[PDB]
Amino acid sequence: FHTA
Amino acid sequence: ATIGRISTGSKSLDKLLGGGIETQAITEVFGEFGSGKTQLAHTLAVMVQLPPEEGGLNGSAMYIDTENTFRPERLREIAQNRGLDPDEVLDNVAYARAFNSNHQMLLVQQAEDMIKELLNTDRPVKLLIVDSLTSHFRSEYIGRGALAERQQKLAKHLADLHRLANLYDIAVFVTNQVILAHSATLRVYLRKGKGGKRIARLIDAPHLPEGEAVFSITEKGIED
Ligand SMILES: [Ca+2]
Repeated sequence: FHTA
Repeated sequence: ATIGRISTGSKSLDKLLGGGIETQAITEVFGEFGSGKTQLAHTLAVMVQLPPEEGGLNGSAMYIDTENTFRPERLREIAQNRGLDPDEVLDNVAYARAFNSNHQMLLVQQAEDMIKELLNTDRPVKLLIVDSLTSHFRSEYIGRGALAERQQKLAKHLADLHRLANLYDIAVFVTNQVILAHSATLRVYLRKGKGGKRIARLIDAPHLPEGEAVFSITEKGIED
């Protein structure tokens, strides 16, 4: 996942 | 451990749910496109970050996207209209695009790594969203006699999600587009109603109150  | 509740932003919807979206449960929301299911997912991703007297769990969110439904600008708008800092709010939403159903399963195993890492910190993961949980399964396990294998693959995926909800005390929120078996803890049907409102109904839930909730899609995300 990656930070929005 | 005690069940935590995340407010949806709507008092009406929260009352129908018995106080908000629960931890240690999979809540499945279903309806047509624009029924409010994705607006609700975006709203919960902000609300979960609030302290409990504001309807949150002082947590962070994880969003698995299967159909390009994630809109960072919508999270920003919801945060700013609720008195929050949009950059900090977006930083507490970890996002991933699922490319297919097998990648979707691998993303759930990676989600567990992040949930474990943050479990005993000041801002643990408290919400895991899977938007259009079934879209890749319905696209891939299709055709003659595909139902049995699609249901087995979905049953396993839902069991992995139930395990994360229950083991790490998080709320798992999933959406779906409209006689099949279903294994979510709670199913909510959403539809567009009169006067621009959305109407929510609980499906197969005698354990909760009889009724329907009415809410709006606004600049604050979801509210009455
Ligand atoms: Ca929607």
